[PDB]
Amino acid sequence: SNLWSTRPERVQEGSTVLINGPQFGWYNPAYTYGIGLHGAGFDVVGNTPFAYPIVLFGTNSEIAWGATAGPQDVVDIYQEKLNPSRADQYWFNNAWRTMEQRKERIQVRGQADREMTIWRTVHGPVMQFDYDQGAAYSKKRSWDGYEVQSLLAWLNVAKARNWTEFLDQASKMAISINWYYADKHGNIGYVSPAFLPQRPADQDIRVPAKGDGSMEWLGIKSFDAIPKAYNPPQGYLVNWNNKPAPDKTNTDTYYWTYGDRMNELVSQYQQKDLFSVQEIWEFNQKASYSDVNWRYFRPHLEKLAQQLPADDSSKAALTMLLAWDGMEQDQGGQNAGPARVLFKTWLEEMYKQVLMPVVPESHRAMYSQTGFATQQGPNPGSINLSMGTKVLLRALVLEAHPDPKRVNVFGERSSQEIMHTALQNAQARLSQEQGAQMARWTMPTSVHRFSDKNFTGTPQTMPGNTFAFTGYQNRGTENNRVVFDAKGVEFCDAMPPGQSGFTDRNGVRSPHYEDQLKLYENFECKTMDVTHADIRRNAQSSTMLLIQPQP
Amino acid sequence: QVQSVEVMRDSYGVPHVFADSHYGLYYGYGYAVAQDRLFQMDMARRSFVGTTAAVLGPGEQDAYVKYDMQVRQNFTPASIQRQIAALSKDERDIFRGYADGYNAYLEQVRRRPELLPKEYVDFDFQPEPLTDFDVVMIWVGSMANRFSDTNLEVTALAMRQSLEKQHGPERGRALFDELLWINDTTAPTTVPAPAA
Ligand SMILES: [Ca+2]
Repeated sequence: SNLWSTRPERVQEGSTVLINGPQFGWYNPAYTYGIGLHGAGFDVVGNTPFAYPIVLFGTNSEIAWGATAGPQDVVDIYQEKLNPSRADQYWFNNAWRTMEQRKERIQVRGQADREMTIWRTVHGPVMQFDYDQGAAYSKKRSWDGYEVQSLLAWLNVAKARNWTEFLDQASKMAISINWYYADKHGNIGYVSPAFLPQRPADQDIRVPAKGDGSMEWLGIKSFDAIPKAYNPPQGYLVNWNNKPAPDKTNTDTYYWTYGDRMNELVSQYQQKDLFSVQEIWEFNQKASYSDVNWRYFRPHLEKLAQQLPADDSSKAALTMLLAWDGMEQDQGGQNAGPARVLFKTWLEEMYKQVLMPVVPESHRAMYSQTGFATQQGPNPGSINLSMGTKVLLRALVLEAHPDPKRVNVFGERSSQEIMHTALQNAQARLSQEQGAQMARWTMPTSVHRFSDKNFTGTPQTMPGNTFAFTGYQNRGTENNRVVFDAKGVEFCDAMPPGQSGFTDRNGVRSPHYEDQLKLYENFECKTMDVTHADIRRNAQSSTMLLIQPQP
Repeated sequence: QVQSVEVMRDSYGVPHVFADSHYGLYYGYGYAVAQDRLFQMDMARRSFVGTTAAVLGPGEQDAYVKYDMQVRQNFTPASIQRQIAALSKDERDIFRGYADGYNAYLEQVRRRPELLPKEYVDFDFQPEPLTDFDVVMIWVGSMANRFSDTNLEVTALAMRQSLEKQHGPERGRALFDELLWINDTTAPTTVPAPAA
């Protein structure tokens, strides 16, 4: 999920621009629902996922807001020893404690109901049972019991008129979520609210804590621990699923390094002193195709090529690669450039003799995957960099700055010795099967897909009802842009394919079933009516409902 | 308490609701969602409450029944039940109006079979009314239950254990710190300006 918001300092047409790109994956019907709520204090316009009461991505002529994933550890797991005699009894303090139990009824179509039992300890529900090790793992959430408070607090950002009211509502949030602020005056802000637990220093954040009551939280951090970035000297704020704040740690699930995808959006601000709103809207195209990990290996591959004997060292590959930009331009199915094929296969050869022997085989696949998109499914959404690409990158830092207590993955070898071999192995791999002609080096282009089911695996529609691209673009599931000018505000989005997942029982679709798929492909925007006069004038179909809300 | 709500469609088909109360604003909102996404929302709700197997399945290989239980593990229905009830009338109306509005159009398709989405016939089941509990469940199920419940602690520990039996316990944790690091390199990029 990528958001980048700028202020009038940096934009030629003096306007607070706020472009957000939520990444949930692409599905049919639309993952998002666009609506305008006017009345009872509410005056909002925009779109929200799962047609929530809350409008996640919208503007109100007073504040434009957005959201990306929350990168903070609010969920700790505790391991507890189970009594070999009574497996339904754990140990908290200072003796055996009986586990709580709630039983659940699951209706099945065509078959009889199946009954399950859910275990829960002082910390929370038991997620995994290991009988032979005599340990059960329970899940503790920091936001448990504050779910509906988080809904309303998120929902009431619609009422917010300024920056100081925004934190007054952000403070009530218990879940980890990145919030972004923009208003009409030229002010931009960023909040990452969460109920952060004060945890003991004995706790290793990667692994579960001890459930014998020895390792327990000390409470909840004060609101000053929450990352807050309001009005920066740079004149812009940009997030692409990275660290929340310099003085922050890595979540048990989220690990970052200096190789980060947000550099593909930040770098463009350093390109020119002042850009127009069209140019900032055009920052996305240069990010949708650009390879994420190419920026960092280029100097290593270049340094080799120049220091190499041009006599005969297979430099023919290195001279066709360095000119290549991260872009993934294709041709009616097949890629135009050999470079991305060779960069893919080179990375895999870097895994083959780097993170192969050191990493255990069980999760070996977690570290030795390449990451980027192929025509064959499936595609998650955000390319990013795999754990193996990241470990390889910070090991280069470790070689450059040796730490005697710390162990290196290269070991007995230089970084270039392995790279040289991997390049020749990649060349030998492409030469073995592939036509074996650098002038014909091609891999099939990534294809963008719309799943006929949600992320859980549960179908949203009849099996087969899907959409395809040419065409893959690494962007948001939806793209919204908010511009503020002395004149007023302008909401600019284009959630594909449409806002109507209705298919008339005969077979015909609603006119707005895919009236937003051709413009998403072309990075075009659809204007959402914001000021009443526009809603009054531009509405085609109006239906009135009469009701009385009584107990 | 008696009022009127008007749902307006723009050139692209998005609703604009006009009402004087909390109930009406979400009655019209919930109403329009039933028109555009009746089957998606039904299947969204069933996915986050854990009633997928009730209409389809099980399988192929008991996958539906395996998730319905699995989702029941990740939410305590009693906790959310008392949470919703404690809300004030005005705050309670957002979820009630939404559920009542969604059902308003949903009882038109029960009367007019011509408005039934093709998906229900092909899957051979009936549309079910929505509750305020189901509305909340759709959020905490795909809001803080997908992007905030994410945890890789157990599998991270299982990594140390496998390494500690082939390299541990002296050099088993040293390689573990390189694969998974508590704190990032300080070189990485942050959206909030780091003293710069
Ligand atoms: Ca944790």
